[PDB]
Amino acid sequence: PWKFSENIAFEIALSFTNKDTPDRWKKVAQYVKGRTPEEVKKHYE
Amino acid sequence: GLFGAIAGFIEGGWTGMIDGWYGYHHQNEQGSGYAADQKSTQNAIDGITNKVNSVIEKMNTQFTAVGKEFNNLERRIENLNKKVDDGFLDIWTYNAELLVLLENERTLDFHDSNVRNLYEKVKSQLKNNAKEIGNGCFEFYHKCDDACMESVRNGTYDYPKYSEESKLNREEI
Amino acid sequence: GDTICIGYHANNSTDTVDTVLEKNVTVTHSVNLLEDSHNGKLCKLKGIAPLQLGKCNIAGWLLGNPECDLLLTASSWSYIVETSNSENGTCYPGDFIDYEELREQLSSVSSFEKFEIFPKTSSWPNHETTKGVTAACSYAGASSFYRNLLWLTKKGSSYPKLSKSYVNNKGKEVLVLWGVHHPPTGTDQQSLYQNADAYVSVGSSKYNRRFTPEIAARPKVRDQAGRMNYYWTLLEPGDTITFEATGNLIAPWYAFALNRGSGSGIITSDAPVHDCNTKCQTPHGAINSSLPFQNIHPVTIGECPKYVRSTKLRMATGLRNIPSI
Ligand SMILES: *[C@@H]1O[C@H](CO)[C@@H](O[C@@H]2O[C@H](CO)[C@@H](O[C@@H]3O[C@H](CO)[C@@H](O)[C@H](O)[C@@H]3O)[C@H](O)[C@H]2NC(C)=O)[C@H](O)[C@H]1NC(C)=O
Repeated sequence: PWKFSENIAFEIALSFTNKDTPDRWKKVAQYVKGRTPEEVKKHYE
Repeated sequence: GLFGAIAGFIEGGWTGMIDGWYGYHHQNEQGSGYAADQKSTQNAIDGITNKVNSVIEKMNTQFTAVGKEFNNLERRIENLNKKVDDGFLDIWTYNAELLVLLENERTLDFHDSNVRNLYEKVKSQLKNNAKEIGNGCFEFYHKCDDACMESVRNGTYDYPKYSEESKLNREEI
Repeated sequence: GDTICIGYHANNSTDTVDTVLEKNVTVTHSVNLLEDSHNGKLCKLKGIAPLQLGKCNIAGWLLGNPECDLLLTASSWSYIVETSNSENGTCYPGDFIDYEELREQLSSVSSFEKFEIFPKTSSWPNHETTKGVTAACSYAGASSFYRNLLWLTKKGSSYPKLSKSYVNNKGKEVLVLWGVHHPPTGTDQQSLYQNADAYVSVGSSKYNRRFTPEIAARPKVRDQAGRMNYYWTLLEPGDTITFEATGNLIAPWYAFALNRGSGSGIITSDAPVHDCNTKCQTPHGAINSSLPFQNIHPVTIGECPKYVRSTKLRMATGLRNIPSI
C-alpha cells in the first residue's frame, strides 16, 4: 500500500536526509506515520 | 504575515537547519548550531498531508466518459449534450483552481502559526530567565549548558533552578 | 551571554504556487496536482487490445464492406477506435436506420461470436444467391457486395415468395442486420426481383414492419440511382425473427451473438496502437499517474484523473522560502 499522500510525508522527509547520509536514517521514517521504517526502507530505489 | 512570525518579526529563516520544518539555533559557552523540533514538525506534516489526502479522497477518479453521436435532426439534444459537458467542466475547473488558491494561503499561515506557537512555548517556559531582543532571540541571563538548553527544547525543566543565577544579573547595567 | 533563538526552514527551491492574497509565492515544498503527460499510444486495458477499425467505420465493420476484410476475425476488444481516415461505409448508398443508437449499443459490447444465421448455400433453394454484387462495392477490380449480407435475386424468371425464420438459441442477444432495396426504375425492379409490386416483411417479438420499395429517379451516389436502407434489431434470447419477401430483401447472412460489459466506448484518434497496457486511455495517448487532475483530454477510457482546463495546478505544503540576501 502506497498513496499519493504518503508520497507526500515521504519526499519532504527526504529533503531532511543527506547525500552523505548524516543519520541513522529513520529521520524519514518518524515522519511517515503509518507504514514502517521497514516499508519506508525499500521505497527509496 | 498573519500570525506575524514569518516574513515577520523574524524576517528570515535558516538555510542551515536541514533536519525538519522548525527548530532552534542556540549559542553558548560550548558552541552553536541548529536542532530541529521533531514534535511540531511531525504534527504539521501529518496534518498537511492529511489536507492533501482529503481533497483527493473527495475525488472519485474519472470513470469512462466518451463522446456521443447525433444525426443532422438531433441538433438540439446535441447542443444540450455540449452544454452539459462544458457546464460540468467549467464548474470542476473553478472548484479545482479556486480551492488551490484558497488552501495555499491557509497552508502558508498554518506554518506562520506554528513558528509563533513554538516561540511562546519557550517564552512561557522562560519567564525571568531571559530577555526578548526580538527576531526569535531569548538571551539567557543565567548560564546554560547544552543539556539545560536541550531541556527547553525538551520542555522538561525546573524553573527555579537557574533563577538565583539569573536574578542579580539584571541590575548594575 | 547565552542566546537561543527560534526559527524555521529554508531551501534553494524555486518552486512557486499561487495564493489568494499573493502570487508567484516561492515555497520549500510543492505538489503538482495536474498531469501533462501521456505516452502517445493507444494501449490495452486488462490484457486486451482495442479494435482498430482503420479505414472502416462501424457500419462498414458490421455489414462487412469489402474494404474491411481485415476485421472479419475480430472477436474481443477493450474499446473501439475510428480514425480521421474512416470513410469505409455503406458502399451502396442509402439510409442506415438508428445508426447512432447501434453505435451506442456497441459501446456496451465487450465481445461477440459471429455466426452464419442463414447459410448462403442451404437457405435459399428458390432464389439466386450468386448475382448479388454491384459496382458500388468493388473489391479487387470487380463488382462485389457486403460480406455479412446476401443480395437475393430471381432464379430464371421466378422470384417466389420466400419465408425464413431464425430462433435464437445462443442464450444472449443476437444482432441481426439486413436491408431493403429501392431500384431507380420498374425495369430494374423487374430485372432484379421480377415482381413489379413487392414487399419485404420482418417480424419478431419486438419488431414488426412491412416495407414496400420506393421506385424513383434519384441523384447518383457512387453511380447508383437506387437506394439501399439498412436495418437492425437485437433479437432477445428465445425469440424468433421471421423474414418474408416478394423481392427487394437484402437478407442477413452473418449475425452477431453479443456479450455485454461496462467501461468501454468508441474513441476517435490517429494515434498508433502498441503493446503497452494502461489503467487510463485518451485519444492523445495513455496515462499512468497518481495525480487527481489532467489537462490532456476530456475523453477517457478506464480509471483516470479528472479533466480540467487548467494549465497550472500547484499546491503548497512546506513554508515559503527566504533567499537570505
Ligand atoms: C473505401 O473508402 C474510400 C474513401 O476513402 C473510397 O475511395 C473513394 O471512392 C470514391 C468513389 O466514388 C472516389 O470519389 C470519386 O472521385 C472521382 C474523381 O477522383 C469523382 O469523379 C467521383 O465523383 C467521386 O467523387 C474517391 O476519390 C475515392 N478515394 C480514394 C482514396 O480512392 C472507396 O470507394 C471505399 N470503398 C468501398 C467499397 O466503399
